[PDB]
Amino acid sequence: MINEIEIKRKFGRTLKKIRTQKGVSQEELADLAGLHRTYISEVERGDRNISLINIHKICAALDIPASTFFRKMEEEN
Amino acid sequence: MINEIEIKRKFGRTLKKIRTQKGVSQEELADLAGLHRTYISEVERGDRNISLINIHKICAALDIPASTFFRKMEE
Repeated sequence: MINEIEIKRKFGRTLKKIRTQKGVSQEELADLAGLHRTYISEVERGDRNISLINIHKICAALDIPASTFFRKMEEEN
Repeated sequence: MINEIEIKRKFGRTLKKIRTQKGVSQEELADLAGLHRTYISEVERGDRNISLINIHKICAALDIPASTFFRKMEE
């Protein structure tokens, strides 16, 4: 059975980890991706229905391929 | 920075390619992923901005990791 909350929260945990590893603040990431900082923060908590376009804007801003983002998500405990 | 129409169209083309490679019709993918056929068709055409949840469902239905799906999309 699909757990929408866990899927979203796992995405957000992975974003926070990658962003923080890269030394980028939420505000910086928001600016680079053309998104609101409140929205970045919400995504990091799994509050948003993040979709393909914003996934790619965020990954582009962090200079990481989406495949690598999802591989890290998949490798999480 | 990304071009949004290109991303949506490239995802849709990649989905059609993987599904067809695996011998799965749009109707069967809808059945397996718990989505409507029309939605699958729209996604394949690049007319939707597919959600993380539905990416997950489609990839699971096709027995492909999302990372691998996106690696193919990135080719």
